[PDB]
Amino acid sequence: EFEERVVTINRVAKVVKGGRRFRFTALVVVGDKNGRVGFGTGKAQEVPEAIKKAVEAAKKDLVVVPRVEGTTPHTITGRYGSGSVFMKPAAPGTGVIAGGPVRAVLELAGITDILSKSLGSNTPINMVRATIDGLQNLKNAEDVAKLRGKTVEELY
RNA sequence: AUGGAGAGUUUGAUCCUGGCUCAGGAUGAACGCUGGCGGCGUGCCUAAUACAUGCAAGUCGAGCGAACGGACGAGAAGCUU
Repeated sequence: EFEERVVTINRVAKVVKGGRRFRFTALVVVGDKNGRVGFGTGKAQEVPEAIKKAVEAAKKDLVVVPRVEGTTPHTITGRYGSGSVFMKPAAPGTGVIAGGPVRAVLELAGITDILSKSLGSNTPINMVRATIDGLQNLKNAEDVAKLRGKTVEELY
């Protein structure tokens, strides 16, 4: 189930010699609670198509987040442009404490044991990019030991 | 490594950069208005300004002179026994 989360409504006014438009764009985050997470937007007007074309746009790319279960396996961060996020793994019995673009990809993957020091910008585009571009750069233990050519259980 | 999200703010409309502002805590707090009872702490932060009065360091006859009062036998009676 491609779990939806909206960010905002919008209005854009292109002042010309004539008249300005009433485009109502948006941007959403679409995860699945499995470690296969996307996000999407669209220059739309319809609040359904603000979801629908963007849910279609998020289903242009669901990124593969490797999840050693129970939390996010490492103490990680994010990076895009002028913004950057941060995640520290923690206990399960906490209650998730994060924000708007830093909680979004973190809650639609079912992990719930993390931190959030959302550094960088306040523009949610490159923020939720950094929430995604950091998270896509995650790696597990078993594939890297395959990639390095050691064994999996040799790493502790 | 038990924590680390914030809210706005330069346009006709964006990104950056920037300070600024509030959301949250506390105070020997104090003030406007309010005010049940206990169980509890704290109590001139200013003038180390000036002070009436009370008033706050004494000690021991088992040191020994004194001297006083003075119980203490305490006469004859001062005969008002």
